[PDB]
Amino acid sequence: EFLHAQEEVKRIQSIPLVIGQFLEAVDQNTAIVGSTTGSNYYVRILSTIDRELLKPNASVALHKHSNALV
Amino acid sequence: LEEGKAGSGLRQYYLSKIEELQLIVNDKSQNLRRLQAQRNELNAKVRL
Amino acid sequence: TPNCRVALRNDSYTLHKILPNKVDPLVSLMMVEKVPDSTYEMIGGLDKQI
Repeated sequence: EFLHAQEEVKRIQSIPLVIGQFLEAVDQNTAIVGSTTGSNYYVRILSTIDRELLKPNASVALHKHSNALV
Repeated sequence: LEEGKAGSGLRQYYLSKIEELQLIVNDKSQNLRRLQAQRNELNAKVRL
Repeated sequence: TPNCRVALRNDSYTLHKILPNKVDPLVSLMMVEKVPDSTYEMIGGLDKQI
């Protein structure tokens, strides 16, 4: 069950994803991201990305529906 | 010795036999609660 | 607070959470995060000024 939890997590990043930009960081694992569609959002992020790549800005990938950082 | 000849004959058979039966039940309980806590770690991972 | 951002649910447009860190896209230059700068005693001879 721990491997099936690993599998369904580690295939959230193989999707024809949309591209946005990192804007601000609120707290632990939740941020503001602005998309290339405009209309600034507020989503939760994953548990995998090392947080030393998001300092003022980053070209980032976003989910289609839940619009999370990927 | 009404009891003394028989405490070595028909009771020494039993109480020597229950000795190792007491040891393994003592042994598996240390082994069981170890298995308990190792399962509680992995359930704490998957549920989280 | 007036002129403060909040989290708005896309479900029924209900409010979710007050969002801190108000709109300011130009405090990259201001309030430097790290100061492992020089010390206080290597100035050496400006004690009236200090």
